[PDB]
Amino acid sequence: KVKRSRKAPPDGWELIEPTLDELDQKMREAETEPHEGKRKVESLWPIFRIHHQKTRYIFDLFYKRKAISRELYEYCIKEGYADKNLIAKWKKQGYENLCCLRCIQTRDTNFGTNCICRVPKSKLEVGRIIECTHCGCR
Amino acid sequence: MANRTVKDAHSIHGTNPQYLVEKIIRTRIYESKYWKEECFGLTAELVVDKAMELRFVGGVYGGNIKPTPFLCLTLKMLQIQPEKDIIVEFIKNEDFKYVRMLGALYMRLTGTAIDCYKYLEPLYNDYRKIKSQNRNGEFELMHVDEFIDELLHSERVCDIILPRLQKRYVLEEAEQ
Amino acid sequence: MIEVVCNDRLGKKVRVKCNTDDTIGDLKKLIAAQTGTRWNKIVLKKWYTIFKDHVSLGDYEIHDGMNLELYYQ
Amino acid sequence: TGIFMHGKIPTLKISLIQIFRAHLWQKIHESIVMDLCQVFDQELDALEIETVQKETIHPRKSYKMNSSCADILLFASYKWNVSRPSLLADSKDVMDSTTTQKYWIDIQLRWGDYDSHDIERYARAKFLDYTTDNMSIYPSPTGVLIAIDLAYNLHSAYGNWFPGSKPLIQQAMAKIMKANPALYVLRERIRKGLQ
Amino acid sequence: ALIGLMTYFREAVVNTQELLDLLVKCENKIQTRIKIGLNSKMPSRFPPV
Amino acid sequence: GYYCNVCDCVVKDSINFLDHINGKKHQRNLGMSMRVERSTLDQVKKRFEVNKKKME
Amino acid sequence: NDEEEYEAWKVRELKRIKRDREDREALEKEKAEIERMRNLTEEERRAELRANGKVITNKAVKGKYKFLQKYYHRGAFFMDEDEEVYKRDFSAPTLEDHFNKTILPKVMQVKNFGRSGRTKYTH
RNA sequence: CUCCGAACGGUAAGAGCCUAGCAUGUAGA
RNA sequence: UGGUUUCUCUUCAGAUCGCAUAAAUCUUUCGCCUUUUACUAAAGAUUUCCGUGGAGAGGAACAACUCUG
Repeated sequence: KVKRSRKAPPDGWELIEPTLDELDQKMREAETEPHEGKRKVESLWPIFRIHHQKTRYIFDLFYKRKAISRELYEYCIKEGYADKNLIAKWKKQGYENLCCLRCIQTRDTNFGTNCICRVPKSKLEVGRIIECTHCGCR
Repeated sequence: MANRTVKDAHSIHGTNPQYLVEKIIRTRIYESKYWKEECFGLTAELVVDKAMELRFVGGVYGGNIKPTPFLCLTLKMLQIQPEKDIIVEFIKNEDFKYVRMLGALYMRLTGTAIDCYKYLEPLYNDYRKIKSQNRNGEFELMHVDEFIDELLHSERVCDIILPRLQKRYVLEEAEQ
Repeated sequence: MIEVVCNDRLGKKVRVKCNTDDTIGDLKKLIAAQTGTRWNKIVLKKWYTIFKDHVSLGDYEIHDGMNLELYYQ
Repeated sequence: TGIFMHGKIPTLKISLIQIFRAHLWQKIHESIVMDLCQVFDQELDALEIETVQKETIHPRKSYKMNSSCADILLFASYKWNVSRPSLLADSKDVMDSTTTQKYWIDIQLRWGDYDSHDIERYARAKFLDYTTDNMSIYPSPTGVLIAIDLAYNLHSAYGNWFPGSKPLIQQAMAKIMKANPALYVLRERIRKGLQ
Repeated sequence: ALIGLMTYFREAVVNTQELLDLLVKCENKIQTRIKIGLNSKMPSRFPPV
Repeated sequence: GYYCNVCDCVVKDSINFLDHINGKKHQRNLGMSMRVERSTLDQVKKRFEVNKKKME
Repeated sequence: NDEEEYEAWKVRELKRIKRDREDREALEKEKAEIERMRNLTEEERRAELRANGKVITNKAVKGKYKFLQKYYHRGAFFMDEDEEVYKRDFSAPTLEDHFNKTILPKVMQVKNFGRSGRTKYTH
């Protein structure tokens, strides 16, 4: 894939080069998957699932492990390795394992509330194996 | 009868599998003498019977659009949409020179980009000849390697337009 | 030089100036230069009379202003 | 009837219907095919014709401007050498061509206009269009497009000729375009329509 | 109507630019008017013969 | 004109005479348009072998 | 002709290998033509070496409209094929330009009751 | 001298037979 | 005294709000005109759209760097 900047990315990008390439090749193979098998919105579920794992790799390298530099962190967010809004929602203590950024939108639901993805299982009902249609999982 | 020979089996790369050729060519091929005698019944084993009998490689000819049986068997194969093993069987079979050419047209139209370069590359080593119907209806001699290189050339085949995902140089940087 | 107006349906109407002794294959190349299609996929028609690909314009007596109904094959 | 009316033209549309009232225009094509067959049968011995065997056709054959099938064909006997394709007035003919055994003649009348008085150019145009890229039922080696303009009363033909048929068809076309039983009924309908 | 005007204005109709402009407009209007009575498809180049 | 056996009718066109036999009201349970693909390895490869054996 | 067919198949495959090798070399020749033209303008010759001509695909042969002939354009849809049907110098009187349009009394642009534009193209 | 027009006013009128690319996504027991 | 930004919503805009500039409508004018719409541009004022300006309200990013005084 083209980096779309051509501006000589700094050190640490070669350390995260094959890891981000394997996640990018997984999303491109998921984007080339046909519409068979998925019912109506299940085909967009591996699109957010590969995007959720791509944002978790950069955030763990910056906040958890703190091994990547801040100059390589800003170059990764600008080139499109991880969304800045997804890292902003994970900075708050109220949401650290959110499914998708579409599930946190208050205006998305018809009843004007959150989804089942942003709800714990202990506070939910007993018999419920439901999954979020907009987000993708719990 | 003419919509699709499968109810829900698979789909083409960008549209219906029946709407892969041009609509001006598909409307004239749907009303033909060779088509009406074949579209009343056509199976997987019956597709191998009609393709082996015909020895011609071309598309439309004449004033009115008169489709060749090579293009007529290509539309009946695309409407049937067989498995990838049956399409690989028709390309590897040496029972007829037109049988391998009929499988190559279904491979370059509906197959994947990596599968098209993998299947059409052993077909370039064939030195046999075939007869091709020209624009004026006369027959013209065309080699098997000449027709296989034309499928990997620019989109100028007889009623066929389907570019690959990349060229041979751009695919060489990613894979073999 | 006759100005044959290849006026098809749905807005596609262009003027095509060709010589009298010019063949019909040269006329389809000039008609495609103003319409925007492949010249091999253009079939000219005048009440179910599909023209050939080798007969000159002087044989059909197509004078100046003799419009044609263009169609696509 | 095959008369092409370009505009709406409500006056002259009905007047052509009044001229072509019954099946008269189709009866003209049956009369010319019968008259040329009678001239061919009267001289079939010296012309080496086996049997003048003009087969049936579609009844709306003259109405259809697209196809042109063999109407009045003539089986030659043996060793018949076809000639180079030429018009019905080119006296510099050459018989250096292929040698066939079946030969046809397709008559197609055409009611012309002011910009279509080139009946000699129209005869070679309809023959060369309906020869190779015709998709029509016709015998392969040679034919004859003996055309007869109904408007300007012009008679012309084009195609590959037979030896001795070029003065034969020229003498027959004078007795077919003039004093025909169908054309005299056609001239009586126009003069009664115009008074 | 034209023979009554051209004969009575024999020297006048040639030496008046506004009078000749009325004749070229009216004669083109009547040839437009007589052509509509034949057919109503607005012909491009009607024959003057 | 033609003559339909099962449909009991008479058409004039060639494709209409074939369509009146298969594709009509009488052709519902008589070979309907819903066809079925065969085996890609069993039925397909045996037809290529039977075509080579009958020709040679 | 089995040995002749193997020679022609080796002739076409060698040209196909030469076509693929010249295809990747076409990107190298495009940068080389940009490098040669940049050095030609810089330090080759101050208006003393051009080494080229006026190579245009379709010919620019034109003429002159007589007095009110229509602006007939060739159409900008196929300009790379360089066919012989295009180079014909379209400045011929087609339908109504055969007249001289100077003996005519004042002006006759269009006599079809649609003269929206009021111009003669002198101003 | 280089100012390039499009549609409507238009193909009828009918008898018997033949085949098709379409659409809805329900409450009920 | 204490905040650089960004996104949502509430008014008036008489500043080339626009250092540049589209379409439609209404009332009058010209040219063609053959039924009409598509027409040509002169005057004036009514909308729509491409946009914008100060001033309160709610979120996010270092608001803390300490900005003017």
